[PDB]
Amino acid sequence: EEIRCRKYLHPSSYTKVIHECQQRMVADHLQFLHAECHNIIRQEKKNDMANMYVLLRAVSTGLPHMIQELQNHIHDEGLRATSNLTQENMPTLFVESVLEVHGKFVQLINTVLNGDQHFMSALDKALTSVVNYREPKSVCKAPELLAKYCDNLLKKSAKGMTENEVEDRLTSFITVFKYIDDKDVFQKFYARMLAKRLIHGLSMSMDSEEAMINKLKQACGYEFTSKLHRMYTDMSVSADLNNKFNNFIKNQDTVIDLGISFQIYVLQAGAWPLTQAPSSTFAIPQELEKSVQMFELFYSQHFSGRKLTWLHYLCTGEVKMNYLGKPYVAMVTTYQMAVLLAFNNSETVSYKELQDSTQMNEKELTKTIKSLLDVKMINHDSEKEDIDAESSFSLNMNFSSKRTKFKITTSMQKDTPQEMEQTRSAVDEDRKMYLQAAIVRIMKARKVLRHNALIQEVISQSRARFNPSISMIKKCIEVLIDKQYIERSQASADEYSYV
Amino acid sequence: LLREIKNDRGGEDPNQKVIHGVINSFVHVEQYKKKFPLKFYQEIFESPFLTETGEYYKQEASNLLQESNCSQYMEKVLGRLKDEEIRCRKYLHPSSYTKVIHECQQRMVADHLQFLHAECHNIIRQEKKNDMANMYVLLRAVSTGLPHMIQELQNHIHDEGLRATSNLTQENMPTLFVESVLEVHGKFVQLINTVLNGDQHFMSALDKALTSVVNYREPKSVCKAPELLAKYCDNLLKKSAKGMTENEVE
Amino acid sequence: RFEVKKWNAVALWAWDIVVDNCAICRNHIMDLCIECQANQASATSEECTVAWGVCNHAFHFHCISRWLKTRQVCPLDNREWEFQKY
Ligand SMILES: [Zn+2]
Ligand SMILES: [Zn+2]
Ligand SMILES: [Zn+2]
Repeated sequence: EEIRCRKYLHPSSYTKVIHECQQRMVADHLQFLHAECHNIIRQEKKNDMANMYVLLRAVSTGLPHMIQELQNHIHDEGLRATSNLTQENMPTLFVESVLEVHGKFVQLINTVLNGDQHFMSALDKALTSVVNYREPKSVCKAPELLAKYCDNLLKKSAKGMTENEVEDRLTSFITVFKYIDDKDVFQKFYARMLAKRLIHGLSMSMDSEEAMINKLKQACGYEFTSKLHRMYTDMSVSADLNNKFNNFIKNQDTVIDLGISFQIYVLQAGAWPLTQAPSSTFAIPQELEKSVQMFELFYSQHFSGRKLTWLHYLCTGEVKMNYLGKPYVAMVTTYQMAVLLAFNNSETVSYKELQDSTQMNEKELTKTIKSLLDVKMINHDSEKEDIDAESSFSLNMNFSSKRTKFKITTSMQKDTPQEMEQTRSAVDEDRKMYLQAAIVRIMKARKVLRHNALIQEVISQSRARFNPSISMIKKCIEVLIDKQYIERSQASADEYSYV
Repeated sequence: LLREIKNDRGGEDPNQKVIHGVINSFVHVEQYKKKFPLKFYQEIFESPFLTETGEYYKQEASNLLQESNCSQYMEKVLGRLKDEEIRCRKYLHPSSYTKVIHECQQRMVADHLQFLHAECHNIIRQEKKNDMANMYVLLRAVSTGLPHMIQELQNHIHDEGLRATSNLTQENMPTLFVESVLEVHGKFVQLINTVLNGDQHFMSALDKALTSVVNYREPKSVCKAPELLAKYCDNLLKKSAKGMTENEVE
Repeated sequence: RFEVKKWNAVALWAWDIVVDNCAICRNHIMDLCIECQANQASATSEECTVAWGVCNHAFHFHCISRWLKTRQVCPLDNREWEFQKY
């Protein structure tokens, strides 16, 4: 018909004849096409898909049903490929499955579907619903899975992946991350894991961490990775800070002989997810006091105006086991270092003695004693193996293992439910703060609002980070009411008023 | 009557109907007077009551500073201010609701402006979102309480903004400068939306402080902010091969 | 005998400044500097002027001079340091 209209009629009426032909041949039989849409999309007939797509794009109201069918098919495929996963390599399998589904459907859209923007948006919505697979009466496990995926790639391991493998795997991973809602949970989890990697030296390369932070900054914004870049900067400038400290102590007017080597990692307090919320007053062992006072003096001199809080639980040291004929040198934590120094004070020890020497809390001291007896560094001369007020032990003389260095306690992996619950509670607190900020800002912009409109606009505004549950908006509204910062109308709770 | 009201302030609960009935009697008698139908109530009871609560909350404010720091003192004052709104509601005439609360503020927050403003620097600098929220409502009632927290918040933003855009990498100065001020503006518009009631008295202090950190001229040099922001638009409006979709650019 | 070596320590630095306090002395600006706190009998208590920069930060003249002898940057905010008042 196009050929016949071209060879016969005026060029100004080419589109009218084709439009009338399509509105009497394709638009009239719309129900048949929409019925076959399900079969064509589900069984994925490429040529039939293209032939249907051309006509449904030509008709005014034929395309959206095919869009919905493709969205439902992609959602079903993603559920079928991302819910029946194992438990040994769940993050990598989840990410690779989402990448495979996304890649095959982008190839399908760009090849046999002309790369329509509507179908790409439908694919994005379907993958967003797939990755946000909220199991009923639970929480979404996707941000934790992506955080563990990032930790597994960026940690130094024996897999053998080079820098380029990390680079292009993370570049692909960004496509999965873009669909992930509840990005605050992922931000906090990745902040915790990045903190562990930077402090413990588990990072394979600082360049990979910087590239991943830059990728997240491009994907979400500078405000998303501001804390992450501050952490990376404070762990990169730490080498220069330690060099300056060494130059300070080597250029002191009075020569000081401190018998310890340092790798000090002074960090910003407002950026790192660490805390001194444990109420343990560890104080310090005897040998560390002089040099920690020297470093505090240096920091008061060369970086004035700031105080530093010592995270004693994240520190580590190397104790030379010169007691039983020097088997090896043990890499310990300062809690265990203080316990071993208290044992060095007198061969007999007690729970009361450790309590009055190291001044630690009872729970932390019991945990460190348990970790010491687990690595059989102690012999546990007392009869009972549980928590005890006796705690009598000198040392296990059989501990002469072959390795020159041992991690007598581990803190790299952990992932206890307590810390995950604390991270999610901090996420909820920041969510409530941001939600009430959005409430006040948008009702300052509007000054007249109802329930449904306010909920919809707050959901739309918060979508860059998370999907807000209506109960959280109600809770922050109640908080603002109790703190007399907002006053809704007394006639009804639906209408609202400014202040 | 004041003794059975001071007993209520002491914790125990006397009869509300009896006290409110007697208090309403001082104004229900005057219901047939065309001119000044509350003069008897404002002289027999209210003037002794304001003097009584004036010398009680002043004694209460001096009794709270002995065992409480500024972080929890304002928590206790907000407890008394909230209770006094409740207490005078069920005990007094509605015409005396404002006079009692205003006189209570003149003894607990307005008489301790030197104490609150001295501790107002540590509250703003450490960004205690709970203590700054309680300090705001205390100083909002007093006429001359706010203009010191406004100045102290502006000093913090002028010092937080100056730290943020400082020693930026020479390669990416135009992009890092804009995002650093936007982070400071974005963070310090949240603290004046939740902690503070979107005050143009406070939001002008943010604007008065951010205009001094953007236009921070180096010694014996010229302000580089107009050059940096010009290169920031030029960086993103060029043909960016590193993604930069038109929706994300806008 | 348990000697200790190689202490890898982690600390959190936070901004702690007191109102009307010298950031290097960690005492009041109106009082004498920590260099002039010693030999107070010889010190005339007049040379400790309160220097202010363009960033509206108050320091002692001796402290800010000893600071500028090595670092040309203000400690409270990482900016090039000027003088505006006396
Ligand atoms: Zn000084
Ligand atoms: Zn001096
Ligand atoms: Zn300064």
